[PDB]
Amino acid sequence: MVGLIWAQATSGVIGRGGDIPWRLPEDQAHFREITMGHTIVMGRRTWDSLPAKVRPLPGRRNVVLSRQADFMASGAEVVGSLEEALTSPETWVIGGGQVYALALPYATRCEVTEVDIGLPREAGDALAPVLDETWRGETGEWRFSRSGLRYRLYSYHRS
Ligand SMILES: NC(=O)C1=CN([C@@H]2O[C@H](COP(=O)(O)OP(=O)(O)OC[C@H]3O[C@@H](n4cnc5c(N)ncnc54)[C@H](OP(=O)(O)O)[C@@H]3O)[C@@H](O)[C@H]2O)C=CC1
Ligand SMILES: Nc1nc(=O)c2c([nH]1)NCC(CNc1ccc(C(=O)N[C@@H](CCC(=O)O)C(=O)O)cc1)=N2
Ligand SMILES: [Co+2]
Ligand SMILES: [Co+2]
Repeated sequence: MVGLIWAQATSGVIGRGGDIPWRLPEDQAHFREITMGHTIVMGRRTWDSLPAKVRPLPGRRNVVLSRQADFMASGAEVVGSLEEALTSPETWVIGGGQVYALALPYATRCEVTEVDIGLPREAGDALAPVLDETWRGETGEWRFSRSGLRYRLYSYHRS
């Protein structure tokens, strides 16, 4: 099982300036619940974006994809191809834009948080992958985050 998990603006933006232009504590808690105990696979830029406090993210096998053969990520495994990272029964791809796109053909689940923020797409933004016909979607209801933004969770799946 390979799943992707991400939060996006309605426009599809997931990242800007190497970070994320919002933070929803309820969404991060959901992220922790879904990924805890499992493999998480991330691009090197997303590793760099993790707060030092949660590098590596606890209770998870942290795997970092990089083309730098000697890149070191303390507490993580650094691999040079995505296939090396897919050995565990449940693997969660946690971004960013490049690695979501690379992982999508392997994926059967996407856990998507849509954030009700009006953020037009800009050059250099990281974007959510596009989910075609093969994906079946189940939406939840809109919720209010203590951060002030509304959000809702989509669970997409395919065989
Ligand atoms: N909203 C959300 O839910 C999330 C948002 N984000 C945001 O996304 C942005 C980062 O996404 P992005 O810029 O797309 O970068 P990624 O996080 O996708 O990492 C890109 C890097 O991964 C490595 N990589 C990519 N493809 C390959 C490959 N085929 N083989 C080997 N290594 C590879 C390279 O590392 P190297 O350069 O070391 O070779 C490349 O520079 C940040 O803004 C981050 O905050 C991230 C995760 C979730
Ligand atoms: N749905 C989703 N939202 C995100 O914000 C998100 C995502 N997916 N995938 C990757 C990603 C990259 N950034 C980050 C940043 C911080 C933490 C973090 O601190 N996580 C703690 C949260 C614990 C909690 O809040 O209860 C963890 O232990 O997972 C995780 C991912 N962020
Ligand atoms: Co689990
Ligand atoms: Co269903």
